[PDB]
Amino acid sequence: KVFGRCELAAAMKRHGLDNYRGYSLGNWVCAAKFESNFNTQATNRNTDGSTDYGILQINSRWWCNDGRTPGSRNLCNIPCSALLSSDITASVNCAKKIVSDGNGMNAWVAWRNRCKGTDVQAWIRGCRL
Ligand SMILES: [Cl-]
Ligand SMILES: [Cl-]
Ligand code: NA
Repeated sequence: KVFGRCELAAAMKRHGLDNYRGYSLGNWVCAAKFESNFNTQATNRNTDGSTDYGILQINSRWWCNDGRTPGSRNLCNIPCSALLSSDITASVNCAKKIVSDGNGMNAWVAWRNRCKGTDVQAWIRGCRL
């Protein structure tokens, strides 16, 4: 599923991400835009052989199991394929664990390089939330 911008904002807000660990909703929408272009089915292979999955490009080296990332952890205790669902619940719950682990949203390279320090509220402007 490819989300619209306000559709995704509303879904993330209903799943408790607005101001989760101090990150306003616009940060999450911005990250999803540049990580996956709002496409829940996005995958991308990394140099180390791990793969990023879903709307927030969660990495199989640490967070989910794809059966082909040797020596990897599965800290969200989910198959990576669950992160590609049109239901974002699994991706959101896993993201909540990532953002709480110490480094905040700096875990998302695209957020660090394209959202951090910008006017992220623009990403929810005009949305009925
Ligand atoms: Cl915001
Ligand atoms: Cl980047
Ligand atoms: Na959803």
